[PDB]
Amino acid sequence: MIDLIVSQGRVADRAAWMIEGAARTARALEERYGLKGHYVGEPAPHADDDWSVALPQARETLVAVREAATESIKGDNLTVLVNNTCSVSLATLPVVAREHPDAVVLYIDGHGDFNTPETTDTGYLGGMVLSGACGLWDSGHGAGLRPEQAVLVGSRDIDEGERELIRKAGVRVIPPGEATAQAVLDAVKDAPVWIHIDWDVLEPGSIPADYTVPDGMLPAQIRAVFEAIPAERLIGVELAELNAPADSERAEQAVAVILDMVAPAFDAAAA
Ligand SMILES: [Mn+2]
Ligand SMILES: [Mn+2]
Repeated sequence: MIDLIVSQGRVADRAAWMIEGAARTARALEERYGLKGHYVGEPAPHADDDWSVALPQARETLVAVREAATESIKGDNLTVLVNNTCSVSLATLPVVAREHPDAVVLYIDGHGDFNTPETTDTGYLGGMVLSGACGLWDSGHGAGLRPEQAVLVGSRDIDEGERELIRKAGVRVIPPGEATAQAVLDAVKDAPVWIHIDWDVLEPGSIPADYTVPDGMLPAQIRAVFEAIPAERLIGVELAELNAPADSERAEQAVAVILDMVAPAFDAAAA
């Protein structure tokens, strides 16, 4: 009852290993849950190109992800996308909002990803994902997601300009220290739920985390969200931006933490 879709095409990647990180994540879920992913797109080297150039490079991959996610959302399974970058979601979130206008999008991310072409400092498409899906600029892949239905979770240290775009559009923000399971549940109400996770929301690992207050979200906070969202209400889950090299020990240790965080939702969906 899980539909696993994996992006392997470049969508504006500026980091070197997020396509490999996607591949390693999908593999772990394949082995644990007895699935075989639908892989989409052809890998390409990362680059520091303007969104105006990277977005058209990505059209083929984005279109094929849209078709595969659309297929999945209209079915009866849990839709799980393992994405190299958040920018893949320029294709999926408009589908989510059209099939499920009442869906709340939990955009879990250390950043706001709410830049527009006029406000971006870096030109990075990954920083314009939620604003594009909400229609503040036109990505060429649709919009229709109400900002009132989007909730940023774990975001912090947002640029004052971008924080005002977020505020004016009506996107709620729940910082890591407020991001308990109940706070998230209270933001969702009865609605069906789409979960999008950029792993940079996570606190950089501390083994003795005992006496410091973390700035990012902890894995246990991610797991509690997945434990708290009722299975009948979960539309799907996007896992994005694991930057870890193929065959590396680090990728192996990374996907073990991911599988522990996602296990409550995926185990419920599997049976
Ligand atoms: Mn992101
Ligand atoms: Mn981020």
